Amino acid sequence: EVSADQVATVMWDYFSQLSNNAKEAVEHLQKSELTQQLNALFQDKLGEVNTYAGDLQKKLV
Amino acid sequence: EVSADQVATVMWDYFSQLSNNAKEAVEHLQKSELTQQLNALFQDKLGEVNTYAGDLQKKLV
Amino acid sequence: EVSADQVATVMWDYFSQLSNNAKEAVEHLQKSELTQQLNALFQDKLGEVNTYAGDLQKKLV
Amino acid sequence: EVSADQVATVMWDYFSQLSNNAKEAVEHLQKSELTQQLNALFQDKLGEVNTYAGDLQKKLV
Amino acid sequence: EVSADQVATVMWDYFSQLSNNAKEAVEHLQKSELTQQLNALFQDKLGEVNTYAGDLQKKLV
Amino acid sequence: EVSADQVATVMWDYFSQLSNNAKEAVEHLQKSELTQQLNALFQDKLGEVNTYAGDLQKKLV
Amino acid sequence: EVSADQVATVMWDYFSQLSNNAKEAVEHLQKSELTQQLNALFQDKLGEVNTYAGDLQKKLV
Amino acid sequence: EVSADQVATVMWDYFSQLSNNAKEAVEHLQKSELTQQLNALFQDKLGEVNTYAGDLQKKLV
Amino acid sequence: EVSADQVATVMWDYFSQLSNNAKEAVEHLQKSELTQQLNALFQDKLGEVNTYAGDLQKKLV
Amino acid sequence: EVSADQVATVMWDYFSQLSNNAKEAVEHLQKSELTQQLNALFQDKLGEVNTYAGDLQKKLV
Repeated sequence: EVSADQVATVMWDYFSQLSNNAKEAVEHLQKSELTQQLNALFQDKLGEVNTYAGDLQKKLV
Repeated sequence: EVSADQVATVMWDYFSQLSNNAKEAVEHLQKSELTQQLNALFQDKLGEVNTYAGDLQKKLV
Repeated sequence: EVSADQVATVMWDYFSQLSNNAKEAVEHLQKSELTQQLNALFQDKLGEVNTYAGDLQKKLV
Repeated sequence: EVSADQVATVMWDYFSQLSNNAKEAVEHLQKSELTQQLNALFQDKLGEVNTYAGDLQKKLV
Repeated sequence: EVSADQVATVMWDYFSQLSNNAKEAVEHLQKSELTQQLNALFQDKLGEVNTYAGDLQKKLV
Repeated sequence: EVSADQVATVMWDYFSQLSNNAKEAVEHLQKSELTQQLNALFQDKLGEVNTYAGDLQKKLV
Repeated sequence: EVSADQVATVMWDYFSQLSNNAKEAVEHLQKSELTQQLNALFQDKLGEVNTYAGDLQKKLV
Repeated sequence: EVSADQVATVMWDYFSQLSNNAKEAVEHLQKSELTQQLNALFQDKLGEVNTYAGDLQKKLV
Repeated sequence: EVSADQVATVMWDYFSQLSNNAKEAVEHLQKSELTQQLNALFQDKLGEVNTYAGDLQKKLV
Repeated sequence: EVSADQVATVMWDYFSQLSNNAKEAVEHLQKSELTQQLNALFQDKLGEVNTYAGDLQKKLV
């Protein structure tokens, strides 16, 4: 049992009442009740975005 | 059992009341009730996006 | 058992009340009830997008 | 058992109340009830898109 | 049992009443009731973003 | 056991998924599910009304 | 056991998913689920009304 | 046991998911779930009303 | 046991998820769940009203 | 046991999730949950009212 991964995650303008953003994540529900109402109204974000990356991932052996 | 992956994930303007963004993610539900209402209304984002990447992934042996 | 993949995932303007964005993801439901209503109304995003990538994936042996 | 794939996935303007975007993804449902209503109304996105890629995938032995 | 991963996570404009942003995260619910109302209204953030990264991840053997 | 009533019922612009408009009305439900969606949309009725009644009810002995 | 009533009921612009408009009305529910969504949207009725009644009720002995 | 009443009921612009508009009305619920969402939106009724009644009720012996 | 009443009820712009508008009304609930959301939004009624009544009630012996 | 009352009830702009508008009204609840959200928003009614009544009640012997 071994795990060595080059995991890269990017999330812009993300909306999720339930999520799992990491490995071996567990979300057990039993007889529960959730609800969302009028979330994120009248939003004006990320007018301009500039990113400079040489390269996301590498592997040299 | 070995795992060595070059996983790259990008999500822009993502909407999901339920998701799993990482490996071995578990979401067990039992007799539960969820609901979404009028989420993300009147939004104006990401007017302009610029990205510069040399290359996403590599593997040299 | 070995896994070494060059997985690249891109999602722009994604909408999914239920999804699995990573490997070995499990979503078990039992007698549950979900619902979505009027989500993502009046949206104006990603007016302009520019991307520069040398190359997504490589493999040198 | 070995897996080494150059998987590349791109999704623009994606809509799916249920999906599986990664390998070995499992979505088990039992006596559940889902529903979607008036999702993604009045949207104006991706006015212009420009992409520059040298090449998506490669394999040198 | 060994784990050595180059995990990188970025989340801009994230909204999630329930989430798991780290590995082996557990969220057990039993006969509970949650709810969200009019969260994040009239927001104007991230007018301009500039990022400079040489490269996200590396691995030299 | 006797019943002699002067009953008059008027219903204009009435909306009711479940109702009982007459005496000794019985409506038994068991493990049943009902739903109403997007009913009576875009209606324009009863623009003008003119009613002439001498009198609704009387009782002379 | 006797009943002789001068009953008059008027309902204009009435909205009720569950109602009882007559005597000895019974509405029994058991493990049942009901729901109403987006009903009576965009309506314009009863612009003008003119009613002429001598009198609603009387009782002469 | 006798009943002789001069009952008059007027309801204009009435909204009630659960009601009882007549005598000896019974509404029994057991493990039942009800809900109302986005009902009676964008309405414009009863612009002008003109009522002429000699008198509602009387009793002469 | 006798009942002879001059009962007059007027309800303009009435909102009530649960009500009892008539005598001997019974509303029994057991392990039941009710909810109301976004009801009666954007309404404009009863702009002008003109009522002419000689008198509501009388009793002559 | 006798009852002969001159009862007159007027309710303009009435809001009540739970009410009893008639005599001997019973409303029994057991392990039940009720809720009201965002009801009667953006309303404009009863702009002008003109009522002419000779007199509400009388009693002549």
